[PDB]
Amino acid sequence: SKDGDPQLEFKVLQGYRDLESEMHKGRAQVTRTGDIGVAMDNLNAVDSLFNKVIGIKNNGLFAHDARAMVSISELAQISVRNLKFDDSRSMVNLENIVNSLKRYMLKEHFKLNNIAENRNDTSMRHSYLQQFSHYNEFSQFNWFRIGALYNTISKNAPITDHLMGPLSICFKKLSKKLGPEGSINLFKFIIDPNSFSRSIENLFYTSFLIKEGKLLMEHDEEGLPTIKIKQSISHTDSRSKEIERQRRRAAHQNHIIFQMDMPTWRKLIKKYNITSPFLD
Amino acid sequence: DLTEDLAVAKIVKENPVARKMVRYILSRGESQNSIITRNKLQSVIHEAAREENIAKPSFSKMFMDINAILYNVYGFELQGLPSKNNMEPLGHRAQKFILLNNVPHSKNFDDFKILQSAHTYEELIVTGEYIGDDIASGTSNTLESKLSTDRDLVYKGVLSVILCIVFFSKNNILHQELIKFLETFGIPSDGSKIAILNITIEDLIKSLEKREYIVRLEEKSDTDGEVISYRIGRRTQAELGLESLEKLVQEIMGLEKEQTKSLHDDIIKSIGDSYSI
Amino acid sequence: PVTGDATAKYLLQYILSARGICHENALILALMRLETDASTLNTEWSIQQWVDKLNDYINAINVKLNLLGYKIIRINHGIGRNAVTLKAKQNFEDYAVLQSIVLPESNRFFVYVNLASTEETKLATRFNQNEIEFMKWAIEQFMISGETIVEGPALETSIIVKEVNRILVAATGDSNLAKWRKFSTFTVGSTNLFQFQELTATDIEDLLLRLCELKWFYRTQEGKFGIDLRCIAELEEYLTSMYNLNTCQNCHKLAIQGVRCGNESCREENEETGENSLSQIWHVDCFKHYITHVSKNCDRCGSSLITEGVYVI
Amino acid sequence: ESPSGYIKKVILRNFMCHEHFELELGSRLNFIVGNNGSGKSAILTAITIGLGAKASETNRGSSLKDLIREGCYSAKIILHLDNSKYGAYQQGIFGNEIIVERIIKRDGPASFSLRSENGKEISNKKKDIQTVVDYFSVPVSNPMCFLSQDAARSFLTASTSQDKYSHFMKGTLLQEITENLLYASAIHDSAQENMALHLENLKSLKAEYEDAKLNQTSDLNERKMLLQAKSLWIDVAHNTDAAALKEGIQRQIQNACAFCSKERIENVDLPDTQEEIKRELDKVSRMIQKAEKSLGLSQEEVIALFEKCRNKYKEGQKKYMEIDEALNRLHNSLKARDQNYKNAEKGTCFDADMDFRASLKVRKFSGNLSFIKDTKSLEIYILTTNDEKARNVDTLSGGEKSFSQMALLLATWKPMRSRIIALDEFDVFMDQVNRKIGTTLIVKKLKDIARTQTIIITPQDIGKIADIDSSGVSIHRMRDP
Amino acid sequence: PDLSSFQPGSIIKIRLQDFVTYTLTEFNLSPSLNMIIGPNGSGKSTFVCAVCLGLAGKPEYIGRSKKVEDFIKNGQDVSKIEITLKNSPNVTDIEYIDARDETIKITRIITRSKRRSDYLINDYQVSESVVKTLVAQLNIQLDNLCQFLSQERVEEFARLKSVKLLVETIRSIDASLLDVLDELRELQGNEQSLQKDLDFKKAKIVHLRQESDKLRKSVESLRDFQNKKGQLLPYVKVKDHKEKLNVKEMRDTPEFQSWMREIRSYDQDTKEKLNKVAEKYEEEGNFNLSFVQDVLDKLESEIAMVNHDESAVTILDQVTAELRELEHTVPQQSKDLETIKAKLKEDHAVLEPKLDDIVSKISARFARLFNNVGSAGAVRLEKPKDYAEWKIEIMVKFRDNAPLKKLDSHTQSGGERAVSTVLYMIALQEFTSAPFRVVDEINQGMDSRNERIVHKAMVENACAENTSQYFLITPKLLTGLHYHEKMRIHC
Repeated sequence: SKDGDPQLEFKVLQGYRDLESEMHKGRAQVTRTGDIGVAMDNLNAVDSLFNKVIGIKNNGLFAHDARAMVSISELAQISVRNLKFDDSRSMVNLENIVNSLKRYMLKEHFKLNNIAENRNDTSMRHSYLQQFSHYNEFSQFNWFRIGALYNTISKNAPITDHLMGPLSICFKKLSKKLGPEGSINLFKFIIDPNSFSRSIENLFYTSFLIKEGKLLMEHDEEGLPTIKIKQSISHTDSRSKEIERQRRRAAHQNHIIFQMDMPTWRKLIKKYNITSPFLD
Repeated sequence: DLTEDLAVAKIVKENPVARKMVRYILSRGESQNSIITRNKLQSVIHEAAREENIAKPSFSKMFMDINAILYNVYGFELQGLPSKNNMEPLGHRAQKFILLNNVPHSKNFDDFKILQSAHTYEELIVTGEYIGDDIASGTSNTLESKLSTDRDLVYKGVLSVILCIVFFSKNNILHQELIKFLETFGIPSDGSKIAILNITIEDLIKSLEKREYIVRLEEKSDTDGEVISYRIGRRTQAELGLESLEKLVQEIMGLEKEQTKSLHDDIIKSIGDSYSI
Repeated sequence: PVTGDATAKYLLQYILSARGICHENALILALMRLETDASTLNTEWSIQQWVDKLNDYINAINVKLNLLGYKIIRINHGIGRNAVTLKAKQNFEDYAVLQSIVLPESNRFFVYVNLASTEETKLATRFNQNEIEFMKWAIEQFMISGETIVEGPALETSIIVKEVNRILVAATGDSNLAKWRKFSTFTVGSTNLFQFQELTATDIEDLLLRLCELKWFYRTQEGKFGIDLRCIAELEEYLTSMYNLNTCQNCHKLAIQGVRCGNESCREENEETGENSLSQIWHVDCFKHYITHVSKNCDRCGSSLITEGVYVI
Repeated sequence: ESPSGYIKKVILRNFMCHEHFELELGSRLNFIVGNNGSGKSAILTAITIGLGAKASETNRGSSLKDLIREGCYSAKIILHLDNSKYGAYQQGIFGNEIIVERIIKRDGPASFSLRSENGKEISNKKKDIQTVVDYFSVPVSNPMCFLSQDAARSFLTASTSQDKYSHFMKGTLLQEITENLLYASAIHDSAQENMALHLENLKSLKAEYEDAKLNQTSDLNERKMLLQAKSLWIDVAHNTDAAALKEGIQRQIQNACAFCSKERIENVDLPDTQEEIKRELDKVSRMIQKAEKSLGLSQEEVIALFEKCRNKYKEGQKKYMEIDEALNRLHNSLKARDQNYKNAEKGTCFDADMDFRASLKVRKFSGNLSFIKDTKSLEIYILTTNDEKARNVDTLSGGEKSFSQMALLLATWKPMRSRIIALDEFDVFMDQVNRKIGTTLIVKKLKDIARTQTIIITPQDIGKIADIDSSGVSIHRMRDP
Repeated sequence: PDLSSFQPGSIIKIRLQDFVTYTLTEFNLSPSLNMIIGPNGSGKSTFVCAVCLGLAGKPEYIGRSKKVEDFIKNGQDVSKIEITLKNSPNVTDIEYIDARDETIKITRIITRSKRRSDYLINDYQVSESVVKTLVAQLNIQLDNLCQFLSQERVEEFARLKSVKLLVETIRSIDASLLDVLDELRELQGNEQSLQKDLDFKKAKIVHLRQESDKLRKSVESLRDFQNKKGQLLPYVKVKDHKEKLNVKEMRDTPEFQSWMREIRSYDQDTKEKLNKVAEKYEEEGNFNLSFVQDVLDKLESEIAMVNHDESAVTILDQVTAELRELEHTVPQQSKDLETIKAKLKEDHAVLEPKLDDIVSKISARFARLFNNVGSAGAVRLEKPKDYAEWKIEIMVKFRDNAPLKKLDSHTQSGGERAVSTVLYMIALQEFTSAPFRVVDEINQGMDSRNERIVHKAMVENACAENTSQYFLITPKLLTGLHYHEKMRIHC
């Protein structure tokens, strides 16, 4: 758009990226030099860019710029104390302990974040205490080093563990008897005379058991429920059989619509001749 | 050198129950790296002695012989604790004891092992990672190394930082002060267990009290109500002297050795009251 | 006194502080550093002499300690010779007293064990009685499942098989048929261990993590779990006293690592177990010794070396 | 009219979804038809990494192993952007097509291979790709331009006002900017409190400074010395009264004038009586016993401490004024931030309302949005064909509710006028009849806009139901394992 | 038939004349398990919704058809429903009748004109409120995610935050513990407020010390005012004439007499019987004008002669008065603090064991079913200080080369999440008060063998009677499964 020309937003974004890049280093300068002048100039650097794009509502640069404000604020807060409160004495004091035990630097900066801590920045030594307020987290320091220092010179006490000593002192059986080398339909076990709330056990259960996929029987000449049995892999593991189980989708599918409470049950009983429940 | 070793081989031969007692105390004291009490010792040892067709021995001679035996075999000694209420390094007279070695400490050797552990640090947990099923190295300890736990050195480091922060608190720190310190070290107060510890800071400090590394203080007031302070433990008193913590801060300083002058007395002043020597 | 036996003190505390586990060359360099506090070093000394005097010092402390009912025991390292040094950097930093960082022979180990199963001193080290029984069950599960009865051409090639094939071709080059269909492995069923009956899942997983980091077991780079050098050197005859496995010409060295070929046939059937658990078993280094030395043919009344070449993972 | 910078072509080799794949796409709308056997799609999964964004932001998988085919060294990626239209960066040398090659390395870094029509390389670092993408207004650190099916379906199936409000605020960046501003306020009041602590520090330094602006002793010491000089000067006055009397008359001048010579005494006139001077001498002699004893040390060291303390206070209060102006800058910047955020809030809500209303009028419905700050909820009423007045969305039908959620999604994306996005595997929750009637808004809006482009991967056969002749529909197919 | 095996609220019979797409309907049921796995083609997809309107469930919540009125197919308007329920008095809390009926006879139908469905109890009309109660007392809630399952419901479950899942589960088991939770959350917010109050108390104490310093300032101001009153100036000025008499060459001096007339009444009642007491010790002590001249403002200059700031003293006094009133308040607010903390301790202590062992029992069943399956998984509880974000997590592992990890959409595929969710649901089947459970369509994208373990766990556990009813729906089927005498099948 002509108003809020995208060139302005692009240039200010470049400027703020440069500001973030220079802050990433100037954190060290502020912590080392003992003053905060760099961040004080960064204030003007932020303000110029902020004012140069007022009156526009492209908002993607605000979150990152808030980082500059937080960084400058925290650096100022910690630097107010660190400018020598006793202008001549470099004490061995409370903050000395906490900052010193956290100074170890050999890996977690030298070889972790692609950075190097400069060596050159008794009274003057007070200015090297401020390089250890960035952690903001637990796992980024060498706790292994401090732990190892103990038990070596301090504890001077035995440490190990002793030997292991204390350790040293229904239709499934019907199908089985039917056999895979034959073909008997489902109607032989649903024709208990007028057990109208028991016949539907098998029709709705054994309708198209042909789906198993050992062999692909042609389209049924009748289409009504049917059942047949074959022997297949009997492996116990579940994961290893997924490929074989999914293989059996190869069977073709043809769908006729007939699904009702069958046209009369008399034509069913008179092709498999039983009248008592052989099932359980 | 063979003569003193044969002396142990002799005295142990006439005193099989001495072998029993020394083995038992070593194994038990190192089992949970904790203190051992007089009553339990005098009960179990006496039961074992009565079992081993011998009556109650003279504990002065037995104590001297145990000190000689374990100092020659392992260099350890069953040091006692000064009495809580009398605020001495008495002999076979105290009520609680703890094992401690008497090995001389060279200022060059242990540096290598501590550096090796601090280097095992770099690759095992790159960018905050952690070892286990994630890390392809099935034997993360590489079939052998000097870390020796990969699980308790963190606990030891937390213990050491707690001890030193108590030290500069002039042996007097409040419950909220240590909470604030731990928060500004990296330990969260929300209660979430530290991943490598599987334990919370309050649990850790109460366990240290159980191990007696630190001593709790109880006080009740109208204006503040319940509030707790902590004091260095007698175990630490017999375990840390001026020279030991001086060498601790000597490793801490990192800078030239020549500036060791004027540091001893400053370190002493930094804590003040720790014991009567 | 504080000079002669002091080195023994230092090495003993150093090994134990590592949970009684140390590589022979690691102990060599550790005592080399210890020597700095001694009178003086001697660089020109023979390489083999340093290890010989190391073994002599270990024997001296062993004779000192045996009447006290403790010992330091040697073991033939479970991984084939030179493969051990390639595990990691020789010295992680090259700070050292002597720049001559070369240790040729590295297939011998040291372990701290006393021979006592009455152990009437100790109840438990760091874990409660139920946990003691749990780790006993874990050891039993790992060992009982070490043998296998059905396998396919898995040809897992991470650590050992390719190096042993390299050694075979070094002796003489065929390198074709040794890839068999049958394997053996004591690092079996890490999932199966999690299926315990009376301890919930989270705490058993945490206890397993503790055991692994405690250096009480080892894990395959693939991930499977099994017993390690730390315990096999310790458990010793106790594992054999109930399921008596065998060893080769060597002394008391359980052959969990070695050649595991031999066909389905067997030998003098002192026990129903086959799988070369009763005879015909040689360690990884012993196998290298064999085909490069006399006695070319297998001693099971005659067998071919070409059909041989099946290993235990 | 259409600006430049529209995705043109992509080729996938050794990539997780397809080991060998190619695709060519248009500038307005792109329907990519193919089912994927995972939670991550085919080309969008590739496109996010292709545009230079690390997998950490999208969080489909935080890994460097399983995003690549097992064993192979590279998931090679080549992606093409068109640069023929106007509005691009230096089409003359960078070419009319922008080509970026990339590999997802198992054990390697981002091997920069950003190229062009020429096939050469001019830059091989991170900042240049950032600059070129920023020029085309491509969002850099917001996954909203990379709409994943999970967030889209979670927002589209919601039926609560507060959840919808939270989703909308999380949509572009609103939640992030607002919480950053509130964290700016938090650092501000933290600065205020620890500067109250610094104020106590400076109060102690001021109490020291008021004694060094011991301070009152300096003037008193000068006062007493002058008294002795003038008192002795007065003592010689009566000697003017001149058989021998010339003994010890003028001797008083020389010895007494050591502290203050006579030439200055006559320049300061005082009375000429003695007894009052004697009483003054006693007063000062007993006043020193208080002034130099209540708090006092060696006079020269006292003056040294005076100088040191006053200089220390001067520098400390200079730094205190520095933190004063630091707080002033932070506070005025925060107030300008409040102004800009109020403007942005009103403008974004107003634009979202226009986009929602326009989408509804495309559907031929009508409605308006309303954000209420008190409960952080988004109440929306929708006008049906024959309602004659908008009613709460909760009273609409399921399909109409889904359409309204989709319209809210598109109105949440619109505010940022970028040029390219990619979408994948939108949830099948959109029923087939709805997917063909009400989901026509996707085609309508994404083909109507020539200033922006979108990529869509459909989980079903969009082309089978689609009417390709609906003024700008083009579709492509892929494998189907 | 059985008074105990058939659970209270369990569905006994259904007779839906001309209701479904499959318009004729009359089913058979059994206590333990009744699966309705149908065929393909002319299959089962439209039957999933047959159980919604019986509870008065809204089809808009499941969306199988666009609206409820679409249920009434063309040609069927009279489709009377007949449903009966059983109630053992274990959990009875009956509505409209006592817990005496052997089997309640319920009939219903939804007419096209009415959004609500017509209902009859023993042929007596009721409205939606009665069926909502029936949902309430029998704890059978279709809308509850903790009781009814579906593929989309499983997907919704797999993404809910830990706190929401914890709250929903605890509501499913017991709501009085949720009353405990929200009351203690109110007390935790109160804890924050009173910690801020204690901070205010500390601020008031430091201001008390500041006011004590200002009180010392007030004392010294009173002192220098007294010095200003120690006045003597009008007395000594009159002493001039004493040595004058040892009369016109020394005239100027009696001017005091011209002004005595008002002075002798000026200071009366102030030092009327001390003006001459000044002489009473002047005769016995040689005081002089020089002494009062010393006592002049010079003496008070030691404390900087501070601008007669008595108004500062008075405002100090009023501030100290209000601060003393605040110190009169701090005892009762304090005792409120300790009372609130004591009730926090008590409620925490009484609530910990029950939630802890409930989560432990469900995790134990989790471990048992994972033992049965073969994989590894766990359920874990997290207990930070703040009760507001107490969390429960699901841990599962499938690959033997990856650690036991938190259930999430990033580290695993949809099938693993579905399996974990369904097994975690069946883990709750032994404790949730609902009489029956249902799940369907979970096979859409997740293989079938994992369902065999669930089926056999349901069955073989149902072998020990008193288990809950269960219905399962599966798109497909395969042979080699587990079978049992309880393998009941219907249509």
